[PDB]
Amino acid sequence: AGNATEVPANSTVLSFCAFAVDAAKAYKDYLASGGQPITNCVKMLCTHTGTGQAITVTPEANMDQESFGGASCCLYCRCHIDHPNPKGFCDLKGKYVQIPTTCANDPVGFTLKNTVCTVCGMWKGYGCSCD
Amino acid sequence: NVTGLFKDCSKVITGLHPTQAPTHLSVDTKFKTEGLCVDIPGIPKDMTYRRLISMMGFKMNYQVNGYPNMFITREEAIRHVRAWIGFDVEGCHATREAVGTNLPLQLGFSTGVNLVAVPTGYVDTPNNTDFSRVSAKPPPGDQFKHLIPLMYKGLPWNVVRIKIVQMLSDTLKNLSDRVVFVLWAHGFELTSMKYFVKIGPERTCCLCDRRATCFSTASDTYACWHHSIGFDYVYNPFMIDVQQWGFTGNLQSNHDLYCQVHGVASCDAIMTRCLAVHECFVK
Ligand SMILES: CN(Cc1ccccc1)C(N)=O
Ligand SMILES: [Mg+2]
Ligand SMILES: [Mg+2]
Ligand SMILES: [Zn+2]
Ligand SMILES: [Zn+2]
Ligand SMILES: [Zn+2]
Ligand SMILES: [Zn+2]
Repeated sequence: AGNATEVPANSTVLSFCAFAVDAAKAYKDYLASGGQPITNCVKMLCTHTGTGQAITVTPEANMDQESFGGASCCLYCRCHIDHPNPKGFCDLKGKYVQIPTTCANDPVGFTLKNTVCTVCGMWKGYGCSCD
Repeated sequence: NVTGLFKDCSKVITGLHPTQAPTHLSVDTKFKTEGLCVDIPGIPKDMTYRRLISMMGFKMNYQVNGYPNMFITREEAIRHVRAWIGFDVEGCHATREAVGTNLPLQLGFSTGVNLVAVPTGYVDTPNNTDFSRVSAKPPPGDQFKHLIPLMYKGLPWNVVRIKIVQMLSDTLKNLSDRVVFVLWAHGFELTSMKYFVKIGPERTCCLCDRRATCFSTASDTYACWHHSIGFDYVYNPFMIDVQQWGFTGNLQSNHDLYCQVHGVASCDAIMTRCLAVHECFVK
């Protein structure tokens, strides 16, 4: 009974991060020790004529990004563990996240390590233009 | 290929909206095309779901620099025989709003302690995972008829894990710098450990130079077995699965070959540590 959500390629990393005291540090350390990024994310088929903004209600990938379903790019959603903000609510689940094509091999790690500019809504370094 | 780890145990006939699905597998079939998903304006997100997610199928075979391995070899377990605590869990099945997973009910240790927990699971919602009480029934058999009253005698998990840490600290503070849980068919015991174990790099106690064996979520501090009062998590435990040592048949039949004085979770946990001692230290 029930419906599988995962594939065997993710068992090791998800088990490791599900038990970790600090899940973000565990995923970064797992990647640094040569572990494969989390796969089976929700990658979107989109026009690539979007605004390029980082977190949006509909897919907004431009020609240099891929759009993904938000919960699928969140380490805390993927491991079914507490989100580290005081209210415990997710900022990615229920939205789409635009990830640079050069980083789309590891959308979970990309969102973990990067920050969105609160003024223009683009990722810092990819490419928030306001200094 | 798929795994049962994080299997969605809800009875909902549809999948999730692309923004709410944790994975491509869990996205509703209506959104799938060309190996990818599409957003469909006009088909909204679901803002009221409660989907029980299975914690059965963990695989602790990671190899990360600075993180000790939980499962150890027979030879390393032998060196730490003073740290051995047999551990067995009797479970109950998810029911009503969910079906397809087992929840910890009776947690037994070779110290003879049995702790009864309220049937609790990890429920995905539109905003987070809610660790909460879920509907459950005892297994249908008659060899587990003692579990029926236990469905009404459970303690909340925040109390259960404090009691586990207290029991282990009292038993082991003068025996070892660690715990080695001795298991038989480890799957459900490892699922149960998700409820009271945390892992990470090796740390030291906040009050002494001993290695930390306990973690406190309330204070974000670590402690050895001597200084763990009020601590809620077992930190960096070790473990070994006796069933994997080449035995044919069930625990009791193998235990009974060497021992005739051990005849319920604590009883299985006692028999597991007993069989381990006889197998490792004789011949
Ligand atoms: C995609 N599925 C199966 C599924 C549902 C929920 C979780 C995992 C898989 C649909 N549409 O029922
Ligand atoms: Mg077992
Ligand atoms: Mg048992
Ligand atoms: Zn999340
Ligand atoms: Zn900016
Ligand atoms: Zn100490
Ligand atoms: Zn015995």
